[PDB]
Amino acid sequence: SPYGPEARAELSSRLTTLRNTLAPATNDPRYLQACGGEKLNRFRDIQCRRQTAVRADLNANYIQVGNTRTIACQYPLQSQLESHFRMLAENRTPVLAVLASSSEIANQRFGMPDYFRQSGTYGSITVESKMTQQVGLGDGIMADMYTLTIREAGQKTISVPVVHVGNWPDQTAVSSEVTKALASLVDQTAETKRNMYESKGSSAVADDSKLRPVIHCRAGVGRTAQLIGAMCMNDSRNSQLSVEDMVSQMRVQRNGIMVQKDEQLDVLIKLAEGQGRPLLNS
Ligand SMILES: O=Cc1cccc([C@@H]2CC(=O)CS2(=O)=O)c1
Repeated sequence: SPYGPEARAELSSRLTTLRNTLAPATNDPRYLQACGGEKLNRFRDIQCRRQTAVRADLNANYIQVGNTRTIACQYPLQSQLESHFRMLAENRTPVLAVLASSSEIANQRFGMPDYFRQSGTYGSITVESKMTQQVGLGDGIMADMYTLTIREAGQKTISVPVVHVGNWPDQTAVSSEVTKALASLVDQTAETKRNMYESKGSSAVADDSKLRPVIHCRAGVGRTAQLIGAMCMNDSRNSQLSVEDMVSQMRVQRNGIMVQKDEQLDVLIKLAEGQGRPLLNS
């Protein structure tokens, strides 16, 4: 079976070698380095590929899996919020998908600022948050939606749709069914926003650094990677892109932890199987 235990063990073997090889060394030229004493990486060993980095002071990466273009990042640190909002505005972000739980955000020990559910001022940027609809995704998993209106004197005002899944626990995989529902919601949300820009003649539509969905959880490697893999499978341009390719690309473009847990890989495998998509490269 191309999805049996032998295939899965070979997949794991290739991916584990890759993870181990991509582990960050001290002052690794492959990874973005903190430029002074301000902390860059939320987690010391979850680093940001330098060549695909979005901003010099964020742990955030441009990701292209097959043809699917996204930004994956860590939950921004308090000191990073103004730069994070500039990244969101500059990218004309068509959807921000936050997969960190409400309980994580509320726990002040974790230093996860509540930046999208409340209005705020961050240096010269002001942000207005408004709640919109709520969508059940299956298995009691809920998506709460918001818009963030990002204002700054002398910048164009940009509003960003947010899909917050507030009850996807750390270090778990929601089911393949929930994942597919979530991927559809995120893609549909992005498409509606992109369409609006297109309807106004917007130039962002010609630029590939822009109009990227931005996805983060806590570290931006587990729940984030599971969603991005699912989104890549929802994109018809990615026929024959293997699970091996998809995971390897996320790893070389962000870090070797992408798809952190076996159960998160298993959801990708199950989604691939449902499509007749290969696990391994021949
Ligand atoms: O040390 C790495 C680390 C620390 C806290 C959380 C995680 C998460 C694993 C997940 O399932 C989603 S995540 O936030 O990338 C990874």
